[PDB]
Amino acid sequence: HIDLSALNPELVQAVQHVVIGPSSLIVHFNEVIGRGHFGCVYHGTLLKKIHCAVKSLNRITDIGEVSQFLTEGIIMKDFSHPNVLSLLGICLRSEGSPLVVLPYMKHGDLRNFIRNETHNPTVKDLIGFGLQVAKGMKYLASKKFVHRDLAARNCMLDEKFTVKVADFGLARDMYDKEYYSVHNKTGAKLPVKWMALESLQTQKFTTKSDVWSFGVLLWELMTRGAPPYPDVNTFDITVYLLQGRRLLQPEYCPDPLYEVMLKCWHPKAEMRPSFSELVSRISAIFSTF
Ligand SMILES: Oc1ccc(Cc2nnc3ncc(-c4ccc(F)cc4)nn23)cc1
Repeated sequence: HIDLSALNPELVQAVQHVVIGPSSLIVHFNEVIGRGHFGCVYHGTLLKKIHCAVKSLNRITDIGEVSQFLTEGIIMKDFSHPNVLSLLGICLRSEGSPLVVLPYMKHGDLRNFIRNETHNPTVKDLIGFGLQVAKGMKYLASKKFVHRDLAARNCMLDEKFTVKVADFGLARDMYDKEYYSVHNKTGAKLPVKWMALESLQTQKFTTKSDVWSFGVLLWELMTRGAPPYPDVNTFDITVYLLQGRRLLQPEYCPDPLYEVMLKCWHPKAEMRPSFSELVSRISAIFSTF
């Protein structure tokens, strides 16, 4: 039961650029297609009927938290790129927290897609998906947007098998609680096994730390969704990385692609490739297939 007048008017104006009237939106609350800490995601239809994904924020009840979440995420409306998840709009209403309306992703998240045994994506398919992610991240980096939670679970696949970098902006949540731990300097639930060494040490995130995460995502792709560092406790991830240890080469990962992964995990952030370079390198590797 959130009230508009309470929010900063500058934020209200920004939100009203993308507002969706309740009469234009039908939500199927019995059809859950995602689960987050802030609320579930439901099959919806946006009116001419469009199939969409409706992210609930009903678990966020405080106006100060709603304001902070909207403030941090609204920039999503200014992004436009085929490999970046877009915002369809925000449904405000007299009862309940704002609903975030997102495009429906027919093939769900990339991790479950590649783990599905009937799919059996080839090495070529998987490098192609990785290339798509790199292009989306190249775009976000060019907007100086730091993702902070890039991972295979957080990329979606639409009906044409276009990969959308996701779980950012107004879509931000923890959609698989298993892979977030408070065993870190911030005390907050963080994806510690996707995080760059310097982020674990200094609590700071940059595009270069997104690059580290992208390296882990490539490793997830080549292993068809195996969990990283299964034998490393969340207590030990920092010292593991300090010792110079890294994820091992996956059986079906091409040597040059593993070289790419290792570059992404260089201890010196400035030594790691840009997403622009990653697109060029992965494109070349992809093309040999
Ligand atoms: O068809 C859709 C379904 C959910 C959304 C929300 C969203 N935004 N960013 C996201 N990152 C990840 C997931 C997600 C992860 C694991 C899972 F089992 C399920 C989902 N979801 N999501 C968007 C469209």
